[PDB]
Parts: sequence; structure tokens; C-alpha cells
Amino acid sequence: VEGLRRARYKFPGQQKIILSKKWGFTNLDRPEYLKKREAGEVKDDGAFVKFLSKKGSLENNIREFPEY
Amino acid sequence: GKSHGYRSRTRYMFQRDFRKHGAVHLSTYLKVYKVGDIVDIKANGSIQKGMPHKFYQGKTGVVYNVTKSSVGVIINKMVGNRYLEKRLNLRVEHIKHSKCRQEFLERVKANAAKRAEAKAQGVAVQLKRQPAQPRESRIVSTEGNVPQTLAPVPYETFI
Amino acid sequence: QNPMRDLKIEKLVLNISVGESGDRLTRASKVLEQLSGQTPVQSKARYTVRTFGIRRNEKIAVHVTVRGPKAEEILERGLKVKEYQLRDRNFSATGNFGFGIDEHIDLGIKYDPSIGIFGMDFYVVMNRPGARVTRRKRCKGTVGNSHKTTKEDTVSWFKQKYDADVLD
Amino acid sequence: KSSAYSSRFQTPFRRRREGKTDYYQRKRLVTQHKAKYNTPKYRLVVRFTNKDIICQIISSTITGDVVLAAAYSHELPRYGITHGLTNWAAAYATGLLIARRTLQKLGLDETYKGVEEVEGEYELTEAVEDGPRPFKVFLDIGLQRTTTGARVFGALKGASDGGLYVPHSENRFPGWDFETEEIDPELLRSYIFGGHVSQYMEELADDDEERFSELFKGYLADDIDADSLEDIYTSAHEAIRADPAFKPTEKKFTKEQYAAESKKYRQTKLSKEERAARVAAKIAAL
RNA sequence: GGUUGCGGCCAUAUCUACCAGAAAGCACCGUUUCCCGUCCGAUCAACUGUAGUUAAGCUGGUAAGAGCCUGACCGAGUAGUGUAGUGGGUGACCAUACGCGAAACUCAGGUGCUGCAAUCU
RNA sequence: GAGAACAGAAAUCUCCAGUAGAACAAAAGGGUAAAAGCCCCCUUGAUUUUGAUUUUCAGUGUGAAUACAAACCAUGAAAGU
RNA sequence: AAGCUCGUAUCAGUUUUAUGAGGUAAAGCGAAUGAUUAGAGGUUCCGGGGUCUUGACCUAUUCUCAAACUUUAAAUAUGUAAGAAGUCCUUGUUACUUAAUUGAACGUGGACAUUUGAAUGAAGAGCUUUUAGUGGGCCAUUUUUGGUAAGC
Ligand SMILES: [Mg+2]
Ligand SMILES: [Mg+2]
Ligand SMILES: [Mg+2]
Ligand SMILES: [Mg+2]
Ligand SMILES: [Mg+2]
Ligand SMILES: [Mg+2]
Repeated sequence: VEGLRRARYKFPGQQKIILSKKWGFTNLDRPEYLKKREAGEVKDDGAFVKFLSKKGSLENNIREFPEY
Repeated sequence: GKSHGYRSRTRYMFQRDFRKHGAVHLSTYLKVYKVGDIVDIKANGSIQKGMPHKFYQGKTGVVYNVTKSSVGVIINKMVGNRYLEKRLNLRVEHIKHSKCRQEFLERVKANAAKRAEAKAQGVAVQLKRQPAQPRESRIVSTEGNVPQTLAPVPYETFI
Repeated sequence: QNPMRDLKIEKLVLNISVGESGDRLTRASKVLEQLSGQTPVQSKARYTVRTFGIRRNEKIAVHVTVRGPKAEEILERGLKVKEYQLRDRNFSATGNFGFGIDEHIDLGIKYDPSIGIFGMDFYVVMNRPGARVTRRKRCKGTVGNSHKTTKEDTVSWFKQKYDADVLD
Repeated sequence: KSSAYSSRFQTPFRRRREGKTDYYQRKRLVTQHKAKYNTPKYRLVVRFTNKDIICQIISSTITGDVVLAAAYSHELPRYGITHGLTNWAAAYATGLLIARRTLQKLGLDETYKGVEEVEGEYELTEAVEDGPRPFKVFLDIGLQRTTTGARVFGALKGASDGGLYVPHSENRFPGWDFETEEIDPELLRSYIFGGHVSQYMEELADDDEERFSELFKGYLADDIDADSLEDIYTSAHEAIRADPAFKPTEKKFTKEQYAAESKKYRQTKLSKEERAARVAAKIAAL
């Protein structure tokens, strides 16, 4: 927060510092991300993750997320 | 300098629809047009012959002449402070029948049927259209429909 | 279940790629006249390349296509040079195969010092009965997967007859 | 195939995907002069499948094409022709049959009697003075390639000789040599009555008995020699002009009986409830 | 209901991978004297329906399929926008009043219909 | 992409995939796949007579373009163009 | 300015109903084209160092954009129609057209009056001749181009 506050002096206009309720850089709320992870619906690929959908072929959705 | 060619500014107007390129379906050539029919003009980009000028795109006219592969259409054009009569020779690919009266001819048929039907029983056959009227009185019951109270919500960011 | 889906020879193409045109090509075109009994056709260069020494539309190469029982006869005499031995390569993923030779005198023709020595390219096209569906003008279609020609099918077919082997 | 490729793909017309209709020639075949209004243009459709010939008179409508008359090659047995239902001579006979059938239907069979003395001469059906002009159709060959001696033009000759006015030239008839711009009537007449087949039978008999036994098997079984096919074609032409009406084959069973038998050999779709069961069951196994 | 000829709308019809198909039809398939066309009867032409086969084409079914189509108080009355004030604000811009009103997203369902003629357990 | 003596990143030959990512004298934008692209065959309608119509517009001219009528021709089996 | 022909008559800087046309605002980039951040999993007899890395493409994702990009797509503006020059029944003309009294166009005679075909308004509508001045403009709200900006 202090690091972002010091960066405002380099910018014209007004900026606001907002504490996001999402988990990291994902578009999901913290309770939603925790629920998906415990159900084995989240797979790591690099710095981001991939989710499991109810659509598509079972042949592809079984080899991925074997825990689910 | 400026450019004012015949097909100027028609980059998107004369394009084909998405995934609708290619040959013209045969029902376009099987339709029959007669003098006095009301048609509307929409140019087809794949037929470069008998193509209307861009001004007449989306205009509606009356057929006055019939030829081998084309018809003659009359268009009223406003020039200055008065309208002038314009005559166009267009191939059938660029026109179609206007539905602005096909739903009016049926009302003409309906009026005659209703006028004759009530002739033997009741006067004041009432064959004039009316605009939407204000709603009449009604009773609304709360049986199984008890009103639910709503209040404004507080401000949140959720970003 | 193989009632009618037996592998068959479609055609055989004899290609001689000559760098230049003129007298050299005419002598090369003479070899194919009696080797196959048919008049060959010359192909022109698509675009010029300075390094290879050809120009656009120069009529550099020549080829001929043979079908019927005559195609097998030329293939058998052409396999005598290779001693009925091919590599694990030379077979395409579509079920076709081919090989090259350096001399045409060993096929049986005389030296004929008025002709010369030329190499030849052999390529054999394989298919099954019913391939007309992809060649007919009307109701053109595509061959089903089970009816397709496979690399493993051609090598097995090449082993049962000619009692040949395949290298590594 | 990537999803982007499939999304932006434009499928052609169904008849073009199946490779049955050429829409380039179809537009020019069916489009009528707009000052003639609802005057229909009639196509003489001639098609050649394996061991069958089909001839039809077809006009176009918004809802779909409408058949005016039809003539099938397999109807020739009731006119004396049993062998070679697809050769050049068969095409001429079914071309004559469709021509005489439509003239009777329109009530114009009395006029325009065609030609009763066929000799392989090129001529059109001229109109009669102070009377009705001949019925006019245009030849539709579909995807058939135009070559001189093809069977499609043989069916054209029969329609023209049957009283129908079909505009055509004689440069695609057998016997036309490209070096001299004239037709050879004597060779053209032979193809009318199977002259090419007769020459083959007599030559093949004295060259190879094995193939002459393999081919022309029906000729030997029914005792028709190489000089009998010419006269049966001649008798068939007179039989066509006598009773050109259409007679349908008697149906052994009713359409309802046919429908019931075909239902047992058709696989039915699955509704959503059991479709969900199949995937759910696969989850419990995998 | 199956099939063939000619179509209409032109993916609910396409694409990928598999399975199935009685009868008829279609098809593959056999031959090179003749008309005809090729380097090659492969394509095109002719002849036979005879010697063979449903292997493919073709048709239908299957897939928490891809695509496509339809609907939804799904998102959203959100973005945008017509009109109004001696409204807010240094400004950038924004709120309110009388009206109109998206797209993406999300979810659910669907996977050709049909006209003329002929023919078939 | 997978293959074939010399032969290689690029010579010629074969198959498969390929909605146009090519080509269509030129600037750019439209348009086009049994074609409007490529190759082959035959041709001169790039012809004759005089009007009507569209664009710029004063509803003048000039340029260009559109649909017919009356002739004579080209091409194709033909519808047609 | 002079009038002229007529007078319930059609019209309207308007709405409504039915039916067309458009590619701007917005939106979109795990949709095409063109830009653009970051890793991850794969691919080579087909880049180069080193006995294993860095570049290349492949596949599934991720961040951010377009006056001369786009599937989708408003609001405001915009074309036509809402009857007597209408509808229906019967049958006459022609050198056009049709295989054909088939059709096309124009007519004879018959049937249906102004709740006769939505709303509101209408110092009445239609028409002609002739001639003056003018042909340097400027300002405000909103949209908008060049320019740091300007009472530009
Ligand atoms: Mg032109
Ligand atoms: Mg053609
Ligand atoms: Mg004010
Ligand atoms: Mg624009
Ligand atoms: Mg924008
Ligand atoms: Mg002045």
C-alpha cells in the first residue's frame, strides 16, 4: 500500500488505492476460489491456473483434474 | 483534391452480409413484378450491372416499366425546396416486394367481410383502427402474493 | 474383414529432372518413349532460380505415367537394381512409396551413345477399389478412414509379395 | 479444424455440397423474361444412372420444381425392348416415349406427328399455319459433359422426332466429322436401331467365343441374334406411338405396410433424460 | 417409413472420431469393336447388367464433442443516447428530471425442415 | 505436412490438408470458387440507326454509366450471354 | 406586388400503427486482420552454443489496444403505406405475349357511401406572371477537425 501510495506523486490527476476482494489476479472471490480448489477444479499452469468446466468431452476432462 | 465518384463512400453499404457471399438464390429470379407494384431498393454487391446509385439505397418506389431482366421504378427525390420524380432501371437482384401494404390488403379484405357480416344484424360496424387506450380498472389480490419490501442498497466496490 | 478392400497399384510415374533444355532434354525424353511405350510430357520451370541455372517456363524436366499390368513390369525390373531392399523411409504417411536409380542401361536398354546416361525417379501410387468417388465429376466425395491407405499397410503389402525387406 | 475456422466457414448450397446441381447453368435455364410474367420455362431433363435412363419435363416454382411428364428406361419391357436399357438406342426410345406422352396429355398429339420415316436427317419441328405452335422444351443435361456421340443427345433426337420442338444443332450427333461441316445420315441412322451393337456382336462372335458368351448372355438365353435387335427397335417405335400413356406398376403392398417394415431397420434418437444417464454412468466407471 | 430424379430455404443441414444399414434403389465394379477424349479408357466416351461387393460413397445413430441455431427478470434497466435547469465541480468530468435502450458474459434447449414425380416388405 | 537418383531452405514428381490466408494491367475499397481466377478452342458486339434514364446538376453542358426498341453478327448442344 | 381557378378540400418542419434502409456511440480481441505483456506444456535428419541452453514455430492460457480493424450493434435522424385514381364479380380490344383465350395493358356492365378505413390540426386549397434587395457575416448550447493554446 505504501509502495503504491508513493507512485501516485508521479501521476497527474487523482488515483485511489483499493483492496481487491478477489484472490490474486483471478476474477473470483476468495470464498469461491477456496471452494473450487478443495474440489480439485483448479490446475496450475505457470503463474496462472486453469479451471474445469461441465462442458466438453469426458475424454479431455478426465485426464485433466484426476482428483475431481 | 476532393473525390466524388459514382460509388464514393459505399465501402460498407454494398458489402455482402457475413457468411452470405456467393451466388444469388433462385427465388430472386422467380418473382413476378407488375406495373404499379411497390418495391424497395437494396443493391447487391456481387451484381455490378443494373446497380442503383447509393442515394436510392433503402428507398421505396412504384414500378412503371417491365423489361427482360429489369424493371423501371419511380422515386420522389427532394431537390432544393421541392420533390422531383426520378426513374430508375434496376435489375431484379437489387429489388424485392415491399411488405408495407401486404398487411394492409388483408385489412381491406377483413373490412369487407366484417361490413357484410354485420349488415344483417347490427349497425355501426366499427371498422376504424384506434390507438392504444388507457387501461381500465382492475382488482389485484394478495392471496399468495403478499408485497415484499425493498430498500436501497449500501455502496460497495467489489472490484 | 477384407472382402474387397485389397491394396492395389494405381499408377507409376517415371520422372527425369534435367537442369537445362534442348538437345539434353530430347535425348532424355527418348529413353521414356521405349521404356514405357508412351510419348512423355515435358514440364516447364515454375519460377527462375539463378543458382540452379533455369529460367521461368524453360521446359526443363520430363515425366510419364503408366497404369495397368504394364506398370508392374517396369516396377519389377526397377526393383532388380535395388535388390528388393528399401529403407524405413521412402514410404509416405499416405501409403505411397518410391525410389531412385542412377543408370537406365541396366533396365535392359542398350547404351546407345547417341542417347547417353540418365537417372530416373520411381514413384508408385497405391489405392483400393472405389477410389473413383474422389475423381468422378458428379457427387464427388472422400474416402473413409477405414478405407484409407496407411504406411504400415503398404510396407506389409510390400513384404508379402516380392519377398523383400525394409531397412532401419 | 480450429473453432475460428469453423465459425467463419460458409457452407455452400446443399445441392452443391452433394454435387448434383450446377447453379450457374440453372439460373440461365430457369429465368424467364420478366415481361412474360408467369409463363413457365420447361426443361427436358435427361439423366443417366447405371442401368437406367430418366427423362422428365420440369417447370420451376417457388415451392419447388413441378413435373409435367416422366419416362423411365425400365418401362421399355412393356414395349418390346428388354436388353440394353442404357445404350444409345434405349436413349432414343425413351426420348420418343416422353415426347409422345406429353403431346397426348396436352391434347396436341393429333398435330405434330413427328417423323414416321426416320432416316438420320437433321430437322426441327416446324409450326403449322393458323394453328398452335409446337410445345417447346430446352434440354437439361446437368453435369454431363458435351461430347459428340454421347447418349444424352440420343434422347434429344427422340424428343425432337416425337413432335416436341427442342432447339439444337447437329454437330454433336454421331457421324459428324470435324473436318467437313456436315452430318452423315447413314451412320446416324445405324445408332438409332443399335447398329453399333450389331457390328460388335458379329465381330466378337468370330474373334472370341469366350467373351461373346460372357457378354450378351441374355441374347443367347432368349434367342436374339445379331440381326434381331434392329427389328425389335423398329417394332418398339410403332408400339410407343400407339399407346404412349403411362401405366404404373401395381403395388404389391400398401404404403402403410411398407412403412411398418422399414421402421424396424431405423435407429431412433435418444432424449435428454437417458442421454444424461449415459454420461453419468460413464463418470462412475471412469 | 426406406430409396432415386428435380428442387425450395441455404450449417438445427457443417466439421471431427466411431458404430449400423432387411428390401429396392444408388454406387463401386467388368470390357475396349464402334462415336469420342487423354502422357496414361485414371478423368471423359461407348458396350454389357453379364463376373463380383456392401469395403467405400450414400443414409441413419452415438459424443458432459467443436461449430451453428433458439430462448431466458443470465448479465442489465448496466454501457450508450434524445430532451431540460441561473444543477455540482478551478478543471477533468459527474449527479438528478422526462424518455429510448445494447453487446460481451452466463445458463437452458435444439442438431434440418419441406415441395413435385417414380419406386420398394 | 508427408515422400522420390544427383537435389541442398528454394528445380521436377506423388499424395493429403487447404472459405480463398491466391489471382483478377494500375491507387484504394468492394466483388468473385464446377468463377469474375488458371489453361484450351472459336471469334470481333471495341459494330449500325436515333431516342429515354442515373451521377455531378441550374435538374445546363462535358465525362462516365444503366435499361430497352429496330438491324446485322459472334459463341454455345441449348437456355442464354 | 398583381392576381387567377375553385372552395371541403387536400395538405402538415407532429404523433401513432404496419413495413424497409444504415454501420456511428457502445462493445469485441481464449472471433478474422493489425498491434501487444507474461509464463506453462510440447515439437527438429530443418537455427546457433554447449552434451544441453537460447532462439524458432505448435497447443492450451494470460495483460492491454485501433479515424483509415471487426462477428454483434443502439439512441437521435430517415424511405413507403393507412382506399372512390379503392375493392370485388362478369366479359370486350390488340399487330404484344402464351403449347393454348394463357397472360399483359386498357375498357363495357354490375355490387359496396362518407366510424369510407389511425391521431391532432388546418386565417381554405391549388396555380401563374413579373420584379427589388442580397450573394464580406458573426455569436451561444451540443457533435467535431487542425493547433500547446487563443476573444485562433
Ligand atoms: Mg462493364
Ligand atoms: Mg455449362
Ligand atoms: Mg434555456
Ligand atoms: Mg463510416
Ligand atoms: Mg469506440
Ligand atoms: Mg460585396
